[PDB]
Amino acid sequence: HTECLSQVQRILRERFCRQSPHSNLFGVQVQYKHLSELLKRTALHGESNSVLIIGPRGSGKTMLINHALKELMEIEEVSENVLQVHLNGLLQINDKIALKEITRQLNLENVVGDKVFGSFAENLSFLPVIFILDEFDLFAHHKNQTLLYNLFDISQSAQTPIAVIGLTCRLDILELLEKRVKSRFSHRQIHLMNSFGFPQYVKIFKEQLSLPAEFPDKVFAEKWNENVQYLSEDRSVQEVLQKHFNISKNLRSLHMLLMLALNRVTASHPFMTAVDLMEASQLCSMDSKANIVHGLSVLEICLIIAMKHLNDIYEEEPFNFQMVYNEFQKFVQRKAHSVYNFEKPVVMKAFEHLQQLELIKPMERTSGNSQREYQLMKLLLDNTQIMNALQKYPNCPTDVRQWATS
Amino acid sequence: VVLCRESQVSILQSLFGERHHFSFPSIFIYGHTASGKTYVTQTLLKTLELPHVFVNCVECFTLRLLLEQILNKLNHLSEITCETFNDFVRLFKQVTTAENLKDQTVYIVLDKAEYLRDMEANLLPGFLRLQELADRNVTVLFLSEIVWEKFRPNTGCFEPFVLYFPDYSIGNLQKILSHDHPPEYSADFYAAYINILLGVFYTVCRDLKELRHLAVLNFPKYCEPVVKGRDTRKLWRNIEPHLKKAMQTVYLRELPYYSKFILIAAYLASYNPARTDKRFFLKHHFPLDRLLAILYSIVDSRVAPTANIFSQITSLVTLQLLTLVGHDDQLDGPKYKCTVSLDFIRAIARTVNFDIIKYLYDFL
Amino acid sequence: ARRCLDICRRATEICEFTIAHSMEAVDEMFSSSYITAIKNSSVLEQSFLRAILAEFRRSGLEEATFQQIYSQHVALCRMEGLPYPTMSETMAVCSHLGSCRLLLVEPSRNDLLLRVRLNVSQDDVLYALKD
Ligand SMILES: Nc1ncnc2c1ncn2[C@@H]1O[C@H](COP(=O)(O)OP(=O)(O)OP(O)(O)=S)[C@@H](O)[C@H]1O
Ligand SMILES: Nc1ncnc2c1ncn2[C@@H]1O[C@H](COP(=O)(O)OP(=O)(O)OP(O)(O)=S)[C@@H](O)[C@H]1O
Ligand SMILES: [Mg+2]
Ligand SMILES: [Mg+2]
Repeated sequence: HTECLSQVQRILRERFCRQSPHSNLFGVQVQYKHLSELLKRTALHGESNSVLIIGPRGSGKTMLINHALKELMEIEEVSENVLQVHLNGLLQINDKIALKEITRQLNLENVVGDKVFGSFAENLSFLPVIFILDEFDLFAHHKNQTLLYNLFDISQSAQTPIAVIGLTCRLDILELLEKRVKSRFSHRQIHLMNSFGFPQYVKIFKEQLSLPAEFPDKVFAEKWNENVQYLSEDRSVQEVLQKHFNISKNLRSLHMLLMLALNRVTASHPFMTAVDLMEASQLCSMDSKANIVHGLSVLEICLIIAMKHLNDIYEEEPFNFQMVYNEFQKFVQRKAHSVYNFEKPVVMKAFEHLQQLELIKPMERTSGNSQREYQLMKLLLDNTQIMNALQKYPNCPTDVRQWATS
Repeated sequence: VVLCRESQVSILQSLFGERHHFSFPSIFIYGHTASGKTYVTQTLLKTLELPHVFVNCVECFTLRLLLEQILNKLNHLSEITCETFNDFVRLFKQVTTAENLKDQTVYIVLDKAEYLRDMEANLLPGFLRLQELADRNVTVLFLSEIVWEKFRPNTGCFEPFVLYFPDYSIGNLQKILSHDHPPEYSADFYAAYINILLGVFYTVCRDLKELRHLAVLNFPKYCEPVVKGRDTRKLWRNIEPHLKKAMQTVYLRELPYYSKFILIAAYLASYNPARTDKRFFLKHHFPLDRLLAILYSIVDSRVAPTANIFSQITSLVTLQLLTLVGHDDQLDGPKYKCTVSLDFIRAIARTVNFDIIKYLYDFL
Repeated sequence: ARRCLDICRRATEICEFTIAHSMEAVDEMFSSSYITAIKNSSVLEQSFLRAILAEFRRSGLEEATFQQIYSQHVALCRMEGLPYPTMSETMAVCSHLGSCRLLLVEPSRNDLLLRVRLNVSQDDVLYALKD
């Protein structure tokens, strides 16, 4: 009952939100085999290696390394001799901070010293330890690439064994390095691509939402497995999966969609429904621009229609406040006695609000020399977007609609 | 309390689950100005009694201030000073180990996040993936008016769950305005007040705060006729002109002699092309010298070039009526621009007994 | 000599698994991976690349705004019968492509007025997309 639902909620939330390790690996057999073999070579012997892993973000780059480490560290007492250092390109933006982190993680600050002294020969002269480098591309943007060069040098040196592992999303990581480090860099690359078809994606979806064999209740788990198996071949679920697979093959989006779908699982509905997945897919695939336009007022809509007319008459040219005001006045004067008698300041405030919402952006920004008036503005919307948004407007008056059509 | 806000609250409560449960690393909430983002989330956090730290981006205009305020408030919930983001991560890991903070999710509410993209390059990506780095059951919320499309960094980062707060309608606005009725009169009286106010001003002013402010300001005049002695027609007839006068201002809430001539000459120099200048001033057929010549032509009396006229010029420059264009060091070829509205210049010319329209080349 | 030694080591590694070993080492540690990355791309990304190529052929310029590219993509989707794509989906695909340095763009602030430049030669794209 309720306790089982709470436990399965916890397990699935841990699986998706935190990305807890799982024994299931998809289409990464050769890559993981190669990486684990090389890690075993670097650990059981004094040989050194340098490898880069290139892939799109969210493609489980970190999972390979984590699984390999959990697989190979516990083999023997080698874990006692092996030391691990982790460096992230986001936290360490300067070489001084990187050196401080390296010293602190190695617990040599007592040996090296506590003060801010720039000398690092204490470690360099003293320098098996493995290095992990997340966001390797950021390190290449340093002033002289000193840390990367020193790491490659000690890797190529014959003093101590050092294994270097880098992670990258850019495919051009080779050209961001200088000639010296590139020559000293062992050209070992692993590529992580989602090289699998739509049926394999469906199998991945079916397996991911499958309860593990360690759950206490067994008949409930079997019923859950049968339910997910049945939901696998439903054509609405397959349509949603086809849409998301066409959009992107990254597993992170799939995990997010599954989490959002599972959010709507309650006691009254212990097992999911295809309509729930349809609702989640609809919630994940709505455009913000149309919503923002829908949330506007009448005066803003009139101003936007005038802006569209200006863009149509003058093909791809900027504009200012005065022309828009003049043609809005023309529109309200052609009509006999419509209730739109507004003065300059209120229209000016409406224009300021529109610019604040960042639907309009200035060109070659300057202030003081040019006022808000007489400033070259441009629109950041498309005609079809305006038409579609105006169709769904709740209480659009007839006059403004016909003016928009004209 | 919250009115017409039940879907989003239910969604958030379902998302949170239990205290020991985990949640998303990043939720990005966006909506309009008067959607009530601050009210709803703060009331929900107070009701659920969760450990949350509320932060304004504008107040913390520097990274050190932001981190120190976050750490101090979190410690008070359970002096600390940090300087770098890595040090902040380490100190956060150290401080989160409290028993009250052991198996509970920590929430960091940030509002007015539009400025975060102008603070540092890597600060936003670091905040997005905080739960991975800390690994300590941490959730970060965002409140903003700009869509997520413009918050995306070039390198791409962990995509937050996007959420939208629905826009308000006539019924919702009327209900919200009619909830806080004054106790000294009937509820239906205030409901009719809100109805007529909406019928007058909903075309332009949809802001809940602004409309409520207008209602608060105008209610005393609404209640006068009954005090003077449920007459709908009487009240409407007595009250209409005041409402029209109020609607005249929805969002709004004597120069020396020679200064007027200087201003009109500057306006003429700015808005009249040079080629026509003689056509308007030479008896027979912008730089400072042009202004001086135009001033000498306009004024019927011979004006001596006393230093006081230059003092007037500089004073007008200071008063932000004339804008200096060229370099400040170059005070032999200075350039000026006039920023006065045309109605103002027409009024001052009328007070001077001068017809500027006869000289404006564009109008002719 | 360094890369020669690396090739010899990799050939020994492969032989552990002839001239074929050395050929595999040299063409794996020197050749570029752009073609296979393009080949393993998604269908929508392929349509986007085809739209970019068509717009470039129509114009002849190496820089194109995001609006014309979007229009060509919509036309190609209509020709292919694919469902109508939203602007947000196209921008997300563009950002994903730009993340791996296949294109060149600054989408942080500009959205509809983004200059797009190909990071690889056009003939390589043609040879990758013909298959
Ligand atoms: N081959 C795979 N087998 C199993 N799970 C996978 C595989 N590829 C990706 N995943 C899952 O995809 C999810 C998202 O991967 P992430 O770990 O967020 O990406 P990443 O490895 O951190 O790469 P970055 O660039 O550091 S964000 C995780 O839950 C992984 O378990
Ligand atoms: N749904 C609502 N129910 C009840 N009162 C509301 C509601 N929405 C807004 N209010 C009231 O309106 C006041 C002003 O709204 P805000 O909370 O300032 O709107 P906001 O979305 O937070 O915009 P910002 O971020 O402050 S510019 C709040 O303090 C509430 O008293
Ligand atoms: Mg990672
Ligand atoms: Mg607020």
